[PDB]
Amino acid sequence: EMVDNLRGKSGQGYYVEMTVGSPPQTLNILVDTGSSNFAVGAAPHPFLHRYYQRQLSSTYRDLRKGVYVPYTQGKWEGELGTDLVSIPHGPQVTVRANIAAITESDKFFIQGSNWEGILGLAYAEIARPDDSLEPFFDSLVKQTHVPNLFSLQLCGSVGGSMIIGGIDHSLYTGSLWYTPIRREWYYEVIIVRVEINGQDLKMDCKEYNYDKSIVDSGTTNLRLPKKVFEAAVKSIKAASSTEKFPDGFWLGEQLVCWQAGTTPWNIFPVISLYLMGEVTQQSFRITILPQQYLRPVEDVATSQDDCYKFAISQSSTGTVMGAVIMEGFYVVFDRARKRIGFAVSACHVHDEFRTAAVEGPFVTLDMEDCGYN
Ligand SMILES: CCNc1cc(C(=O)N[C@@H](Cc2ccccc2)[C@H](O)CN[C@H]2CCCc3ccccc32)cc(N2CCCCS2(=O)=O)c1
Ligand SMILES: CCNc1cc(C(=O)N[C@@H](Cc2ccccc2)[C@H](O)CN[C@H]2CCCc3ccccc32)cc(N2CCCCS2(=O)=O)c1
Repeated sequence: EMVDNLRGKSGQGYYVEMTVGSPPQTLNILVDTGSSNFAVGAAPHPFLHRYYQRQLSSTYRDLRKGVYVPYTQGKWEGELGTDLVSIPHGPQVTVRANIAAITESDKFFIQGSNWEGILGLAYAEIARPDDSLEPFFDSLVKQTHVPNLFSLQLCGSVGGSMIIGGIDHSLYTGSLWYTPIRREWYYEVIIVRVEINGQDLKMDCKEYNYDKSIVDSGTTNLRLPKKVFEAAVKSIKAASSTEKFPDGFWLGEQLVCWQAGTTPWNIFPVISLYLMGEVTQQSFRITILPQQYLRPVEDVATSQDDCYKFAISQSSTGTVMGAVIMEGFYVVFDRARKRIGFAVSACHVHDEFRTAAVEGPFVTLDMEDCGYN
């Protein structure tokens, strides 16, 4: 009954239904493995259809402390408190958890997204104001008998599943491959190799993880360090050279459009990210199709065409494997064993020539550690 409990709109995140307070107030909550605060709109805002009303909850407790959280995109401030929380289409339990009541925000809420709050699923180490503010999933595990693991199946209006406490085999095919969580703050992992169109980018592998690499359902794009981004774009340009696009496209400042139904998928390369394995100098790869990294932009005005935004962009805060990367994979956040699993999802991307894949093992003769720090 947990399958298909996620909804979303492209580029705007995936959300799950939750209740806060007693009697229960229903809100849609964006699932974010790239942060660690649970926060809900708690005052009127132009883009909020509804919000948490603390005065109506008999079980609300004010912690008498403010909190400020900035993201790559957007920021908010609010008041800390605790209340009862449940997940109607998740585990049938109720927990008392920390909740930030958002009272002011800037470029955070998105017009028409259908969500009113955010569930930070990463570790206490990056919670604000500090790591003494226990994250929701930690509270869930402590207070209920739920196993310390969740999995995400994000599918390319969109949908998907969040499975809490276990792995649902009906949601993937083939083998699950695991990469170590290097440090429990973000879900930090290590990329050891990048290929585009089957060709190694041939960088010192530390470059791929400058200054960290993370798996982040709350960020849309694959975000890459400048040096890696520049090399990736050059390689994608070369592979797709039968067509020439404006510089603005590669920078995410312009859409590219084709007459409806004629998108030339085949001229765009597959991208392989090799992730550190559980054994010394072994790795596996996840392979991404252009259907993932060219993100569709829905707009009735443009609808004689299909139009896309380039969903790979540059970062100065490390590599972010965002939603377009996670799409079509079943991703297991195995907190209990400090590892992340990847398998091909039941909604995996494929056409008649190519398919997304998770493959291994691969061996490297180089003994260098690819972690940047
Ligand atoms: C879904 C909305 N789209 C985007 C969202 C974000 C983004 O910052 N995601 C937040 C969650 C969040 C924030 C605001 C609204 C919804 C969710 C996440 O939490 C970051 N994790 C961590 C990532 C590392 C840095 C960081 C710093 C501080 C907190 C968290 C993080 C980055 C994007 N991109 C930037 C803009 C251009 C496209 S992009 O490249 O996809 C696009
Ligand atoms: C019958 C087609 N079969 C496949 C084709 C490709 C693929 O992208 N081929 C690259 C070279 C390349 C890339 C990566 C690794 C080695 C070589 C070439 O650049 C084709 N360009 C185009 C040339 C014109 C015709 C064409 C037709 C169809 C696709 C691409 C092209 C990948 C496939 N698998 C690789 C392993 C992972 C799953 S997969 O991605 O499905 C299966």
